[PDB]
Amino acid sequence: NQICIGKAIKPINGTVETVSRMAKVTGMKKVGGERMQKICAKGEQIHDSSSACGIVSHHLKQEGCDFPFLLNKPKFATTGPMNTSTTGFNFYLTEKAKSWMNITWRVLGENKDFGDNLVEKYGESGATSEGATLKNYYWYVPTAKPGPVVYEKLAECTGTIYYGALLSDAEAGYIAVTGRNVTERWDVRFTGSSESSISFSGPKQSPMEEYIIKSVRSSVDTVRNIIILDSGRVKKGETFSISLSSGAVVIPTIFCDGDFAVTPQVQIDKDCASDCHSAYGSFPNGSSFIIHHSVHTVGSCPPSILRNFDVIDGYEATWEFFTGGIQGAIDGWYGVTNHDTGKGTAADQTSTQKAVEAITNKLNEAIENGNQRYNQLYGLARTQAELLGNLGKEVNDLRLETFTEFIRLETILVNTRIIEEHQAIGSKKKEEVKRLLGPNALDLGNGCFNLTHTCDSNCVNSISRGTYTRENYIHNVTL
Amino acid sequence: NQICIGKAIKPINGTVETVSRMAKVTGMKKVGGERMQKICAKGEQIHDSSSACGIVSHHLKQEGCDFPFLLNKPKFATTGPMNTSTTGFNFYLTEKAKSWMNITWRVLGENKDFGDNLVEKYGESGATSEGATLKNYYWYVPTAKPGPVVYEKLAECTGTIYYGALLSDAEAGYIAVTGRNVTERWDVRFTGSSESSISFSGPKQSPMEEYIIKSVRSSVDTVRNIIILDSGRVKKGETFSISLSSGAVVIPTIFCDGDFAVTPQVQIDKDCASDCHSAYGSFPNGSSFIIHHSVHTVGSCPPSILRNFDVIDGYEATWEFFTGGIQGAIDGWYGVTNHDTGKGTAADQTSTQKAVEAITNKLNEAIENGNQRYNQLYGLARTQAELLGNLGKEVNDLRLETFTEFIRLETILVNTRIIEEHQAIGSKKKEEVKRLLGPNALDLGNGCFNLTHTCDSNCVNSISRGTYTRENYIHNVTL
Amino acid sequence: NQICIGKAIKPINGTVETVSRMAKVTGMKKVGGERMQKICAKGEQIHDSSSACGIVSHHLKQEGCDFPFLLNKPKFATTGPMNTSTTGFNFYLTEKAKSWMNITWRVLGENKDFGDNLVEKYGESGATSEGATLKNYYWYVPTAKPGPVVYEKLAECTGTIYYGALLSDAEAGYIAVTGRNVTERWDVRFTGSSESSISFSGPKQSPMEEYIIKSVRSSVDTVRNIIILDSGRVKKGETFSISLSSGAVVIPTIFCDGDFAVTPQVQIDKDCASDCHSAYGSFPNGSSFIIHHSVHTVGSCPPSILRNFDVIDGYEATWEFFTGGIQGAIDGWYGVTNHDTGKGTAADQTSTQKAVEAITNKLNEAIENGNQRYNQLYGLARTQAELLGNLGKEVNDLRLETFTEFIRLETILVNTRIIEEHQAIGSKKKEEVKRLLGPNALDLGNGCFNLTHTCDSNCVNSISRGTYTRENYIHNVTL
Ligand SMILES: *[C@@H]1O[C@H](CO)[C@@H](O[C@@H]2O[C@H](CO)[C@@H](O[C@@H]3O[C@H](CO[C@@H]4O[C@H](CO)[C@@H](O)[C@H](O[C@@H]5O[C@H](CO)[C@@H](O)[C@H](O)[C@@H]5O[C@@H]5O[C@H](CO)[C@@H](O)[C@H](O)[C@@H]5O)[C@@H]4O)[C@@H](O)[C@H](O)[C@@H]3O)[C@H](O)[C@H]2NC(C)=O)[C@H](O)[C@H]1NC(C)=O
Ligand SMILES: *[C@@H]1O[C@H](CO)[C@@H](O[C@@H]2O[C@H](CO)[C@@H](O[C@@H]3O[C@H](CO[C@@H]4O[C@H](CO)[C@@H](O)[C@H](O[C@@H]5O[C@H](CO)[C@@H](O)[C@H](O)[C@@H]5O[C@@H]5O[C@H](CO)[C@@H](O)[C@H](O)[C@@H]5O)[C@@H]4O)[C@@H](O)[C@H](O)[C@@H]3O)[C@H](O)[C@H]2NC(C)=O)[C@H](O)[C@H]1NC(C)=O
Ligand SMILES: *[C@@H]1O[C@H](CO)[C@@H](O[C@@H]2O[C@H](CO)[C@@H](O[C@@H]3O[C@H](CO[C@@H]4O[C@H](CO)[C@@H](O)[C@H](O[C@@H]5O[C@H](CO)[C@@H](O)[C@H](O)[C@@H]5O[C@@H]5O[C@H](CO)[C@@H](O)[C@H](O)[C@@H]5O)[C@@H]4O)[C@@H](O)[C@H](O)[C@@H]3O)[C@H](O)[C@H]2NC(C)=O)[C@H](O)[C@H]1NC(C)=O
Ligand SMILES: *[C@@H]1O[C@H](CO)[C@@H](O[C@@H]2O[C@H](CO)[C@@H](O)[C@H](O)[C@H]2NC(C)=O)[C@H](O)[C@H]1NC(C)=O
Ligand SMILES: *[C@@H]1O[C@H](CO)[C@@H](O[C@@H]2O[C@H](CO)[C@@H](O)[C@H](O)[C@H]2NC(C)=O)[C@H](O)[C@H]1NC(C)=O
Ligand SMILES: *[C@@H]1O[C@H](CO)[C@@H](O[C@@H]2O[C@H](CO)[C@@H](O)[C@H](O)[C@H]2NC(C)=O)[C@H](O)[C@H]1NC(C)=O
Ligand SMILES: *[C@@H]1O[C@H](CO)[C@@H](O)[C@H](O)[C@H]1NC(C)=O
Ligand SMILES: *[C@@H]1O[C@H](CO)[C@@H](O)[C@H](O)[C@H]1NC(C)=O
Ligand SMILES: *[C@@H]1O[C@H](CO)[C@@H](O)[C@H](O)[C@H]1NC(C)=O
Ligand SMILES: *[C@@H]1O[C@H](CO)[C@@H](O)[C@H](O)[C@H]1NC(C)=O
Ligand SMILES: *[C@@H]1O[C@H](CO)[C@@H](O)[C@H](O)[C@H]1NC(C)=O
Ligand SMILES: *[C@@H]1O[C@H](CO)[C@@H](O)[C@H](O)[C@H]1NC(C)=O
Ligand SMILES: *[C@@H]1O[C@H](CO)[C@@H](O)[C@H](O)[C@H]1NC(C)=O
Ligand SMILES: *[C@@H]1O[C@H](CO)[C@@H](O)[C@H](O)[C@H]1NC(C)=O
Ligand SMILES: *[C@@H]1O[C@H](CO)[C@@H](O)[C@H](O)[C@H]1NC(C)=O
Ligand SMILES: *[C@@H]1O[C@H](CO)[C@@H](O)[C@H](O)[C@H]1NC(C)=O
Ligand SMILES: *[C@@H]1O[C@H](CO)[C@@H](O)[C@H](O)[C@H]1NC(C)=O
Ligand SMILES: *[C@@H]1O[C@H](CO)[C@@H](O)[C@H](O)[C@H]1NC(C)=O
Repeated sequence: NQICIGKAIKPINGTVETVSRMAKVTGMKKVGGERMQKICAKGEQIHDSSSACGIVSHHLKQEGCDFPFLLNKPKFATTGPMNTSTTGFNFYLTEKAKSWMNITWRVLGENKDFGDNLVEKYGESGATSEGATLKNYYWYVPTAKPGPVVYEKLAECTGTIYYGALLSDAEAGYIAVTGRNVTERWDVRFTGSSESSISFSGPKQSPMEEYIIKSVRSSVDTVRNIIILDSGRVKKGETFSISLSSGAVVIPTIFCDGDFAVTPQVQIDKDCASDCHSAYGSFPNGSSFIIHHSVHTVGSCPPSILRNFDVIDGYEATWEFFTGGIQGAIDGWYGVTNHDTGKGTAADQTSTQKAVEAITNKLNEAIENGNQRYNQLYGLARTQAELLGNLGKEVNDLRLETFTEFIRLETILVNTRIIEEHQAIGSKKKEEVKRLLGPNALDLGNGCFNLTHTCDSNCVNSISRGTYTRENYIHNVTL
Repeated sequence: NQICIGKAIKPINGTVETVSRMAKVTGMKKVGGERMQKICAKGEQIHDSSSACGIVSHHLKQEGCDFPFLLNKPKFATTGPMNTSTTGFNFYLTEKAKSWMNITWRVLGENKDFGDNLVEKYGESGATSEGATLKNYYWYVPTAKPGPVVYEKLAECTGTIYYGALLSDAEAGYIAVTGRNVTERWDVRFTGSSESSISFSGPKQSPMEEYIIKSVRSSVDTVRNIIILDSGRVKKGETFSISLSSGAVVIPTIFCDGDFAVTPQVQIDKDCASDCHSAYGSFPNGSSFIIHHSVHTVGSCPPSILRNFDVIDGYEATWEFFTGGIQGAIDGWYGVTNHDTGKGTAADQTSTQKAVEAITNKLNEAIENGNQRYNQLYGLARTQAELLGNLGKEVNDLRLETFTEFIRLETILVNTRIIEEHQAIGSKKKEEVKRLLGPNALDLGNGCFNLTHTCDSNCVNSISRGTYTRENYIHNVTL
Repeated sequence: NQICIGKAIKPINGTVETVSRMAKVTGMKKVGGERMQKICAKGEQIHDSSSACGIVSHHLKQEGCDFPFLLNKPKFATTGPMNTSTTGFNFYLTEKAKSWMNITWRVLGENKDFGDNLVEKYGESGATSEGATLKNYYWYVPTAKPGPVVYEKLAECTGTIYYGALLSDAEAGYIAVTGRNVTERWDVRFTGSSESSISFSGPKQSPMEEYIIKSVRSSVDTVRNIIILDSGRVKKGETFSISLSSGAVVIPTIFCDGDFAVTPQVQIDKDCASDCHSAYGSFPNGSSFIIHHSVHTVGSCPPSILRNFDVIDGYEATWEFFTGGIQGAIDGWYGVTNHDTGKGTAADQTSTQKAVEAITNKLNEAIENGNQRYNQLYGLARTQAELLGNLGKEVNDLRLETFTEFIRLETILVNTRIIEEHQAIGSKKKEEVKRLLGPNALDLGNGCFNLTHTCDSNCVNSISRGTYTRENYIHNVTL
């Protein structure tokens, strides 16, 4: 009789978008992973000191508040608010100091110390009885006042340094310590990778009057000392300089850049593990992209996007009289039949696995291209702490918006390439049958052949393995 | 004889650009609307006070200059230049104050007042005889000088606040009012969503000497008072603070953000109406995009672009021996003929209307995509006043340049999709005829069939409605 | 017998990337030019004063250091480091001054002078014996001190102006010159296209103490004068103002913007010429794009990119029983044969030259589009000096990264268009032969015809120039 080849009919599932049209497919999936409803923290440590410490207390090494000086640092931390009192002095901070101290207290790297150099250069530090419980500071009080100097040093890592002043609100103490006159203004300047400065004057003058009013009082109500801070930045291989006068203060530590821990905001669950966490949940194992609105994460995580897209997973449906589909039931994507159901239908295997492999190859290439584009956009030598510190109070990142469009543009090309490859694979099989049958059989030109003799089920399945021969089927003639 | 189907030949009009080639089409149009030569302002109000007021006079509520305190505000306004004198004090402004006052005097929203809170907190305001014609200011003069304080308040909308000082150039008055010494420097600071400050000193010192020289004199030549201003920004839900000392001044009003009117620059015409206006003309009704170089407009207007593009409006011309065109005259885009003119040609209707609808569908989808991209680029909660205030003196916007390329990229995809859809529509009609005629008629494979018998005009037009039958045409045989 | 037409088989060279697939081609090239290992400077002048001058000495017109006051300026220059001493005063610079003097000393344009206006407005300049070897400065010392003034002037070009102070470290000299008190602070302000200021006080006070310590000493060890500088910017058509008090100093010259020379970093070679040079080498003649990481160059150079790409140069290979290739040896890209080698094969010429011209046309259009995009990105009225001055210490430019992706996107479209045009050219030739042979010869449908009679070598080459006739080949019949 006659034989035909083609695909197997399956119900339609969805539609995808290509360059020139919309296609109907029997299966599709997504590229991104979705957030969970909890945090999986099996085999981890959690640090919590929300009842005793504050943000400032950690920097100054108060008694019992020493997160940044530990050998092993947990990846989850929580502490009190920024306006929490201490047990030593009263303190005042500027806006930049607040912005950088929101981050610098929980870095996961190593910190550098240079107090001994100052001690050996200028002698012993000043002493007071109101700071018995604090350790990390250096007070410059020379014998001859004011005696300005300039201190220069070569840095070791990239990070931030805090500097400022420490003064009392009594006029007699101010005159005895500074050695200046009340009706004067004097500055402290920091020059590094950038430039910064701060100004001071007498107690009953500007701008010290505002500092006294805006300060945060301490637990002990008999403390008369206020310390005012500000920040500056350094670089690894260069030299930084500070101008010093009698009365200035500096914290002798460099907080090197790196990664910082996250603060949980949802319920914490044990007895389950993962490898990528955020402040609002975890993510599934082995993902290629993450649906997130920032770049702050702990663990090993892929890049981030703002929304999700669809990618083909099956094959296109092109059918409704032969049209290209086979009504039989077969365990494959391609088949050969002779208008018989149950025994007159057979399936091949090579085309199925080739079509399977094409998708994986194309998807891997697209993922690699996306990774390279991300690296170009953000740079090879990047640090999360610096990236989030530079943003400040802004919650919108333009680079994420720029990156999101690239994936949307790439998905269409991926779909088009996959479909064209499937068509190319399908085209070749039709040629291997025409040359195999010979030139004595006519072809309908629509994938269905029509043979000179009768072709039974064995005739059909012998073609599938390709061991077909013409010698034993010559008998009888029919059209 | 034989019959053929195809399109109708029409003269060529232009060319369009697709992904892979340039196409020749019989009709095209544009996406953007062009500016007019005048302003259509029928049924509108125009405000003009160019002969009496100035920009500063409006903020201080001078006698007869009260634009920002009206229930109904017109959409067109004009006033005098910025260096126009007043009838009260002498005044001095900084650069930021000038930049923001170029806009804040003509907002179309609501303004908030908080003078009563200050009055009930610190008592009555200071009094002088040189400001009898002004109302909108508060002067802080306590009994004990200087007496610094800090004032904190929770805001209601998002906007700008002006603050500064008011002093005389006589030494005795300065000492009597401020209560300080001449050889001193004192500051006023504003902290909100950002930070700002300003400094003052005695009359025969810096920087007051420059303030005296650079000031703008008043109409009355016996005024000895200069008021110096500066600006700051607030946010809706947060708290803002001001540092006050004896002698400072603040204008107790918040100018909320929103839209502001335009100043006509061309001839104004009545007796004609529109719904979108700019400073250089109006735009036609019902446009989808606007050819304009800014985002400042009044009314209901679509997004803006920097140049214009072309979009297909007819069908592609593919012809020069049959080639695919019909030389007859028909009232449609598709037809059937038998090499006869006048009576041997007929036209169908379904294909024409389907091809008509495809263009509308594709164009609507493209427009929606463009709107979504614009919203992503600029943000959902946006205000024109803030957007133009942040730019400053720059006249080039990069976001418009980024947005312009997106439309150019989208137009090519639109054209490609439309052409492919037209080809898909055309392909199906050829199949419905082969199955209708039957298997006893050969096909030339180029859209022309060739029938076994003679096929007259009734034979031709019966096919058009699809009521063709084979029983009554069997007689005679010819090839 | 039978005849066939097609291409000529050549070995495969490489692969290129298109919209929907990867193609195999017999030839390809690149779009960008690569750097050399030296500098070609035949017929050029080189300036070198690394042994006597410094950067600061050039601005002040020291004896023998006068680069910015020459009629003809060489395109290569080199001088000493920034901290080189002079023979006059001691000097101090800020960060912005350093950043701008890294560039302004080697501009190739014209500079403007306005000293005579100052002389005629305020009289003769101050005189000192420590600056006998310097000429380019103006010192304001009026008879009555301090006597502040404001100086306003309309500019001529766009550029930078340096201003500041000149003072001694002795208390008596300070009091005698300035006419102020030691416990005071006074400022100098510059308002133009932007705003800037600087502050000064007494010798044993802040911030003069830091200035004295950080200064650079002069060759003569008996000089007691320090000059402190800062910078400001102007615009062509506007007015700029300066606040002056007794003791200020200004350099009366405007350094107009333009191009500046390069400093060689590699070996310099004569006896060879080019037309585009950089600091690390030269580039080949007649290039369309340059592989560079900046926009600083001298000569006539095209735009710059960060990496290189591939562009097709031959024709696609589509073959492995005829498949479309001819095994004969021909001097062309297309040919006709009759399964005979040596004398039964001929080549045409028109198709070859048409295919050659298509590539040139498409490439030229792409290059023009790229040029227009570059002009849109950077602006029509641009200056290298201003562009690099605004960047500062940053070594990464985002606009180059944005521009690099455009070329990568354009190359794919170029390849697709070229391939489609080649297919369109190839398709038409097959039609001109079917109509020429007539309707009495069958066609195999794969580019090979099959004729009713025998067709020899003269028969083959008769088709080549198209003068074939059917009358003399009618004899005999065969299939
Ligand atoms: C010290 O530094 C810390 C680190 O920077 C500071 O932490 C930030 O604090 C902010 C104040 O609380 C906080 O902002 C909040 O964010 C919350 C986010 O949770 C929401 O959950 C919703 C579902 O329940 C989401 O719908 C919502 O938005 C979505 O986010 C998706 C990503 O998961 C997007 O794909 C979606 O499009 C969707 O919309 C986005 O919203 C973003 C804003 O959240 C927006 O930027 C983006 O463009 C999309 O439009 C969101 O996920 C909100 O519920 C709160 O209302 C509030 O906005 C920051 O997130 C904190 N930063 C980080 C990195 O977590 C800390 O404040 C600082 N300390 C001090 C004292 O300043
Ligand atoms: C208070 O705030 C106000 C609001 O910001 C300030 O108003 C601005 O004042 C500026 C100074 O006058 C003014 O700049 C002028 O703009 C005019 C524009 O008119 C021109 O008309 C020509 C035809 O006759 C056009 O060819 C020309 O440019 C075109 O614009 C098309 C859009 O319509 C573009 O599609 C074209 O490409 C073309 O070229 C553009 O030109 C733009 C500059 O105009 C350029 O930015 C863009 O990239 C294209 O290259 C233009 O339309 C000019 O004639 C004047 O020469 C001058 O440039 C601003 O437009 C005002 N702002 C607004 C929003 O109108 C006000 O100054 C301020 N007060 C104070 C004291 O500062
Ligand atoms: C006054 O102004 C001057 C002008 O701005 C200042 O000159 C700058 O001085 C810098 C300090 O020396 C200098 O930075 C150096 O650049 C060198 C570049 O030479 C390298 O050669 C290598 C081959 O041997 C390349 O591999 C290397 O990088 C490549 O560059 C290619 C372009 O040729 C790119 O296509 C490649 O991708 C590749 O990688 C790039 O590197 C770039 C950094 O160089 C990077 O920005 C880019 O994104 C790519 O990643 C490079 O070509 C280095 O060897 C040195 O290590 C150092 O980085 C600047 O180049 C100078 N500026 C100019 C315009 O030349 C001068 O400092 C200033 N005076 C003062 C006192 O400040
Ligand atoms: C997701 O990946 C994590 C990898 O950290 C898996 O956690 C490990 O699972 C293996 C397999 O049982 C255990 O031997 C390890 O002890 C686990 N790690 C830890 C730290 O306990 C986790 O099982 C994976 N989850 C899923 C669903 O596959
Ligand atoms: C453009 O649209 C405006 C919409 O404001 C039209 O103005 C209105 O036109 C209708 C129809 O005559 C009138 O009844 C209204 O009174 C008009 N509005 C006002 C405020 O007077 C305008 O006619 C339209 N123009 C064109 C050419 O269509
Ligand atoms: C590259 O172009 C330069 C153009 O400046 C060529 O230099 C000129 O070459 C011509 C031809 O011999 C000479 O007559 C000129 O005198 C050269 N210019 C100078 C300034 O000497 C150079 O020869 C070209 N190089 C190549 C390899 O083509
Ligand atoms: C194909 O074969 C079937 C049965 O053998 C026959 O009915 C049909 O006419 C054949 N078709 C052609 C085109 O020969
Ligand atoms: C498509 O397949 C998925 C996977 O099984 C299934 O969840 C979904 O319901 C299917 N779509 C439809 C419309 O049935
Ligand atoms: C400290 O800050 C928290 C943050 O909301 C606030 O509730 C609390 O009132 C503040 N403490 C004081 C003393 O103002
Ligand atoms: C303070 O001023 C007085 C008088 O002006 C002066 O005698 C004294 O030396 C000054 N003190 C300092 C530390 O400068
Ligand atoms: C088509 O019909 C016409 C007239 O009936 C005839 O001249 C021509 O040869 C026919 N073509 C074919 C291919 O049969
Ligand atoms: C194309 O059609 C428009 C609309 O009628 C017409 O204005 C234009 O002249 C036409 N183009 C040509 C080349 O005739
Ligand atoms: C005020 O500004 C205008 C703007 O051009 C100017 O013409 C006028 O001279 C200025 N008035 C004074 C007094 O300078
Ligand atoms: C001004 O200075 C003098 C002397 O230095 C002092 O007696 C007087 O109290 C000062 N006045 C004020 C308001 O500080
Ligand atoms: C083509 O011609 C050759 C020789 O003339 C012959 O062997 C072959 O069968 C012909 N092919 C067809 C389809 O007629
Ligand atoms: C491709 O052609 C170029 C030009 O001659 C040659 O240098 C290169 O080796 C060729 N490629 C291969 C793989 O032979
Ligand atoms: C001047 O700068 C160079 C730059 O490296 C440095 O080597 C030299 O030591 C500096 N001179 C002085 C006196 O510091
Ligand atoms: C400096 O101060 C003294 C006392 O305060 C005063 O007598 C003298 O006039 C002042 N000198 C100047 C130049 O202001």
